[PDB]
Amino acid sequence: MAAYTIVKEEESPIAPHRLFKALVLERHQVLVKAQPHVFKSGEIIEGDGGVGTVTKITFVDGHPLTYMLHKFDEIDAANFYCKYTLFEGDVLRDNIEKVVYEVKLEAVGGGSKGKITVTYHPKPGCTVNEEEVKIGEKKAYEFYKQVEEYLAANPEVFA
Ligand SMILES: O=S(=O)(O)c1cccc2cccc(Nc3ccccc3)c12
Ligand SMILES: O=S(=O)(O)c1cccc2cccc(Nc3ccccc3)c12
Ligand SMILES: O=S(=O)(O)c1cccc2cccc(Nc3ccccc3)c12
Ligand SMILES: O=S(=O)(O)c1cccc2cccc(Nc3ccccc3)c12
Repeated sequence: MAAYTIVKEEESPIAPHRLFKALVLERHQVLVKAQPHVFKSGEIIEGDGGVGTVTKITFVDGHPLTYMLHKFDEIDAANFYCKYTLFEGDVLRDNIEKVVYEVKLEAVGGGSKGKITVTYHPKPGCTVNEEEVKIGEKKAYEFYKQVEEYLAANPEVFA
């Protein structure tokens, strides 16, 4: 209050159900698949796949960042809908309390329409860097481009 937020709207030739599974439900695992150079493991530490499930993504040894943990706060997996929060790990940078992601997908002929909102939460009475915004939008977005391309040339996967 006030918080920094991106609002993006995208579309890819990939059906929502395949994207929501690769970029949400099994993200922790798909990150170690598209970027084996920068991530060692991604796991669930308690939970199912439902609100309160916590994941852990661990960086490779020669990376500056250390690990991340996210909590699943709202899933409606049928509707392609997720709100999830980066709460812990060396990743955070000092003026931001958490990062809060809200995803909804929808089908669109042969593919997808995502609307994503990423809200950057400063810690008690601090300010949020705008460089981090641009870094957080480039790192998620390339990863999506790697995944898209990948779900594109193997229709089999998550299909
Ligand atoms: O990493 S990605 O292709 O992005 C990927 C994205 C989403 C789901 C995946 C499932 C299996 C293997 C993958 N990759 C992979 C690639 C070559 C060999 C083994 C696995 C998946
Ligand atoms: O927008 S991104 O920054 O990659 C992004 C960031 C965070 C979570 C996302 C979840 C699903 C799809 C995304 N992108 C997307 C791309 C194409 C079509 C629909 C969604 C997500
Ligand atoms: O992209 S950033 O991290 O923002 C970045 C920002 C500024 C300078 C960078 C130099 C090399 C690699 C980067 N990225 C990178 C990240 C992980 C693995 C390898 C390279 C740099
Ligand atoms: O963005 S994510 O989608 O989690 C992501 C996806 C793929 C690779 C990433 C590497 C480093 C940091 C990330 N996140 C991040 C968090 C805050 C600021 C900048 C980057 C990465």
